Amino acid sequence: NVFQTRAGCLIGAEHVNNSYECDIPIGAGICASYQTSQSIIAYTMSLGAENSVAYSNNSIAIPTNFTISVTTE
Amino acid sequence: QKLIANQFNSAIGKIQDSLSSTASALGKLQDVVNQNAQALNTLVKQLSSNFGAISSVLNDILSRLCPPEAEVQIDRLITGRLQSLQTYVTQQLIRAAEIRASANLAATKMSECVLGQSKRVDFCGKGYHLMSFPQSAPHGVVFLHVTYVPAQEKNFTTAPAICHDGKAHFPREGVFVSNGTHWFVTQRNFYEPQIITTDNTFVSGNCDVVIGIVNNTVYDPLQPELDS
Amino acid sequence: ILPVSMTKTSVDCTMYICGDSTECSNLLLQYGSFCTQLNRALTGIAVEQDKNTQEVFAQVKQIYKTPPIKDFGGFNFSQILPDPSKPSKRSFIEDLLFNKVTKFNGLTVLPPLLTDEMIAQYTSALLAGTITSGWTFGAGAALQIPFAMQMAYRFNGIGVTQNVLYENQKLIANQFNSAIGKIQDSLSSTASALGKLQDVVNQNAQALNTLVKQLSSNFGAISSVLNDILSRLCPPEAEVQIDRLITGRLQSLQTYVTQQLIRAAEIRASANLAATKMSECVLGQSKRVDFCGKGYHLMSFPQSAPHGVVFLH
Amino acid sequence: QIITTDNTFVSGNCDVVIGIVNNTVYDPLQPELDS
Repeated sequence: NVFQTRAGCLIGAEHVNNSYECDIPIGAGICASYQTSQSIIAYTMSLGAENSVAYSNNSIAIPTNFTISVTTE
Repeated sequence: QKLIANQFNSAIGKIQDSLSSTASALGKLQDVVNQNAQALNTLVKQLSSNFGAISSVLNDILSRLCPPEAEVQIDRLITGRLQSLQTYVTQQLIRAAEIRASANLAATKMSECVLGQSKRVDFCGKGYHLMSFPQSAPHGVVFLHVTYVPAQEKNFTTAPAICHDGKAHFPREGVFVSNGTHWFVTQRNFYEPQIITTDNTFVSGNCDVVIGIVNNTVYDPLQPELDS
Repeated sequence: ILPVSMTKTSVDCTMYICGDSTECSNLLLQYGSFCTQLNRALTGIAVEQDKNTQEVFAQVKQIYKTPPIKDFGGFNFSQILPDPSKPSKRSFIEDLLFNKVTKFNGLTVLPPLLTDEMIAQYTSALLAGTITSGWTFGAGAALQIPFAMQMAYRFNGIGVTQNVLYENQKLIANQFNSAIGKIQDSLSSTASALGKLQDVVNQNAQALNTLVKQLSSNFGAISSVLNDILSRLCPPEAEVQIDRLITGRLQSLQTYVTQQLIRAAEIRASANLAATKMSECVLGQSKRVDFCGKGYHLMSFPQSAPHGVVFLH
Repeated sequence: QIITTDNTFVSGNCDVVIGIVNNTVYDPLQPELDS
């Protein structure tokens, strides 16, 4: 029910150890979202899925197929 | 060509579905409408303010009072309404500079993405740019950026150069790759393996210098034609 | 070196203009929605500084990390990759950049949305993608490629035939390693290099210090201390004196918010440039002459700095 | 590199180009075929 963020004291938001994309920003890496029983949860935001590229001095990856993507700007 | 046409036609279908389902997708244009509307509503609501006069309504001052006092009351409304306008016009000049910076970008995306094909990474959408189509929108433009995305990776062993008869061979365009036992040269952005030859490679120097050079035969298409 | 964001501020214009005086607050209401539109403008600036930062650093969809074995063909990225020795894993060069760059009146500073550690995880991801996969992680999936073969692609991109790399690879690696060494000497010795970021710190500090000092000004009232007017005078005259302080303090805020809106447009122009250098110089190989440093451009590495980004072109 | 039929292309003749120079161009097929 109470959570000291670096942005200030946050009250009524449930602190969570899991991490998600930033739904509502709060500051200093904290975000909050309404989730399931429902509550406003608050969490340290995820920056993206973590990945290790399969690098070595003699391995290459080459695309065997493609997709045409139409994107709107 | 049939696969590429079907992927393009499918991707244009997803644009109609995205726009039809997702009215928030045009949020860049709707925010520009909302900011200019909120700026006018703020400018109008500031006529209801007293600014220290007896009334916000100028005809109260002009009906109730006479000039020796009325000019003291009106000069407070003039001071506040003129400050209300100078604030609006200043924020419209700054917002007009933001829209001009966006219109210069849109004019550059017209020239480079629509009238051309752009080598500039992520300028004309994510992936390697193929072409873009302009569509008009209220107070804006929409670009439908068609891009090639490389989509089904396979791992291969690779080499910078191939040793043949002491000479080091490098690919003219593409890379050397192996399926595990045989060596091929392929273009970089799509796996299309070809036999390594004196035609699709060039020599420079010998096997001493290159780090990680690998031994494989390089086929010479003149040889079986000339000797047999 | 490029500015990307600036110190986010929130100003309680009721506490700036009046502060605890309910007599002044009831006069300030007669000026209408000036106080909400000042807060709206500073909030638009503040939310934009998080967008400016997101547009520059969040160009990578997945947080790439480098392999445990650093077999990059002789190129030594250790000064620009994350340092495990540190509590927050900035690179060695990012720590040089973070060392070179250095109230009650309703004025406050809001924190950035991304911590300096999250900015460093993005420069780590951009750099680990760039080293392990070339431009490919910008176009789609990151495709591994050996770094000597990636640099041979970078050489073909400048019209230098790729054998010129592989036949000089130890020389090219030693020149790159030496050039990264000269960056550490430059950033250790010469603080004036970061002046473009330090000026963004100085301008925003000077603007708040000027806004504070303008509370001491009388603007033609009998005193600038609002409790002098309310203790010495009575409402028929005190309101005439307080309207001079309200007018001057409200004009002092409109001056600050106007120059912050103009300064935010200058920072956004720099953040859109930095986001374009991230896409074209880091995620790609720009042909654009002098866009990614003076020379035929091979590749660029992003490093974070306070309120900015630093490209090693 | 040696000037060859592999690293050069023909167009037209000696009359048109301002500043053209006489030099032998090696054809790699010729000695290979004559061997």
